[PDB]
Amino acid sequence: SHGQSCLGCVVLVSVIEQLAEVHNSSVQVAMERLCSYLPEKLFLKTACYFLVQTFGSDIIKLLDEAMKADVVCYALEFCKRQCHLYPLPQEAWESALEKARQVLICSLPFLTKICQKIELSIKKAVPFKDVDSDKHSVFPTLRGYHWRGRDCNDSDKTVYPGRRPDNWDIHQDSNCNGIWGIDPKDGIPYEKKFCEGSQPRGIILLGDAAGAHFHIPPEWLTASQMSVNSFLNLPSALTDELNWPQLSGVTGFLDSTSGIEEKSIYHRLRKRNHCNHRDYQSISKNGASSRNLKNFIESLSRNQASDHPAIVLYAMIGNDVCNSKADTVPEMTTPEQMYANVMQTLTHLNSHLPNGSHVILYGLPDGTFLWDSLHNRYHPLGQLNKDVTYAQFFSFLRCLQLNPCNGWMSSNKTLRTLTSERAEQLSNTLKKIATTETFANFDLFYVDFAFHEIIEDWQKRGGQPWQLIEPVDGFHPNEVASLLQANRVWEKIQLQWPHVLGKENPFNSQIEEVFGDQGGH
Ligand SMILES: CCCCCCCCCCCCCC(=O)OC[C@H](CO)OC(=O)CCCCCCCCCCCCC
Ligand SMILES: *[C@@H]1O[C@H](CO)[C@@H](O)[C@H](O)[C@H]1NC(C)=O
Ligand SMILES: *[C@@H]1O[C@H](CO)[C@@H](O)[C@H](O)[C@H]1NC(C)=O
Ligand SMILES: [Ca+2]
Ligand SMILES: [Ca+2]
Ligand SMILES: [Ca+2]
Repeated sequence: SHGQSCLGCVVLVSVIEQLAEVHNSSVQVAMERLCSYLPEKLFLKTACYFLVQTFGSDIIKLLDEAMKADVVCYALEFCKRQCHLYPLPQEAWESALEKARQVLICSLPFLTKICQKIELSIKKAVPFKDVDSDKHSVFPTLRGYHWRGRDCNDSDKTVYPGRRPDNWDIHQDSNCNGIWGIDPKDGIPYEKKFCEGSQPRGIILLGDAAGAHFHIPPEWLTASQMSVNSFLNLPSALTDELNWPQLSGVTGFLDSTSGIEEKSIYHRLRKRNHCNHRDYQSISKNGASSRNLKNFIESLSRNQASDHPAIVLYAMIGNDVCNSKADTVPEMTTPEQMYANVMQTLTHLNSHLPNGSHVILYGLPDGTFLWDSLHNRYHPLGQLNKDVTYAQFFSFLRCLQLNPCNGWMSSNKTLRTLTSERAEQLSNTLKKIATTETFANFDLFYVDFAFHEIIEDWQKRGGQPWQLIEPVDGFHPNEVASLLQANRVWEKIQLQWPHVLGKENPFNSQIEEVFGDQGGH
């Protein structure tokens, strides 16, 4: 727990220092300026002012002595001994620390219960706001409709996206796809006329942080461009666990910020058959791996008897080789364990998916890409003064036991190579499972990651490989990379296994004519 506290202190004190530098101001003014940028929502501004009240005068004192954020946070004891973010020799650290010494909430009784209620729903990966308990929400975050189709009736547990339509939806839109009622000419229900025989299916992601599109905007950490507008998305991002599933390559339903034209798998499936409107679920968690998926897979919502079938993407693309343990190789999953873990998941899916479903296993990428692309580039926190490379950033995180992938985010080339060998072996295990293992309620397919193909296509497009990686964590594929990978999966399945995606619905135009945007998302 010291790790996060240390990292959080070092980030905050770094922004304060750089805001002072950028604006040529006192530290007092820089702290007031940061608080002025933060929204009131989620008590962020008030928390900022509380911190300034509590620690402001000590921060002023130490930053005035020209100590950097890492030293300050040890001195204030947010960090406990020594992890260097900024380049400074050991001798200079011992100097500064002796001089520093020389120079120098859910316990609220009315919050405890709601805090536990929120921690629980997050741990179970189910929406906190869900009156009828069908796991679909009217609220966007806290596992709400950013993560799955919005509930059109939160007072009816039999109304939710992906349901087979009750009574062809004559009187209610029971599956939230915006199609319901009867044609006045022939009295035929629109959902019957427009969706019967079209074989609707949902998209379900079983994913990790990359699949849920973990993303810390570098705008939150770069003083030179910071403003009130930088942090408007901070409350919702925090209550989404710093994930942005609504923009992900598999389950995204908002229009891309990036400016590439590639669309999510959900968007493509909705476009192929508009009856699939709102039928997405991101069953994804930061840190998810083949080993621990069983701890939250029960949050998936698909009633075997009453729901349309689904396409399920199994996308554990790294945490079976990526971990934060100093001796990192012993915690990497073995091929034999991977086989046992995946078979357990598939056996579980078989008894919880409607017949006619499809499961796609994703291979693991080769992540040596991370070090090679980034190690000599400057991290957002090092860009002002050109003093924190990604190598220094990775080393700092490793010292804090917070590096999310010690095997690849490492200056040790032999270890980077070993990690890639293991990832390939695990991908080959997934491949073999898809080729040889059969289940009653779904068929099973393998698609490799093949980031070399994505990097090549990106290079043809005029891009550089470093532009495919989240700038703040230096680890996850960013929104562009995620959409490029989803496009590759879509095309490959379209070419080899077109039945997985179904046919285009010939009534799509008539659906749009009668129902417009089908209620939106
Ligand atoms: C581009 C494709 C080819 C190369 C890709 C390389 C392999 C990618 C594997 C991603 C697999 C997802 C693993 C995961 O869930 O992540 C898990 C970890 C934790 O277990 O996620 C994290 O928590 C990352 C945290 C890193 C810390 C960064 C600190 C940023 C400063 C904090 C400021 C925030 C203030 C609100
Ligand atoms: C939602 O379902 C309930 C039935 O439990 C019904 O009373 C209510 O009218 C429904 N809402 C809409 C908009 O149909
Ligand atoms: C680099 O990684 C390999 C593989 O784990 C290990 O044997 C070696 O000791 C590491 N080198 C250093 C300098 O730590
Ligand atoms: Ca409902
Ligand atoms: Ca609900
Ligand atoms: Ca409907």
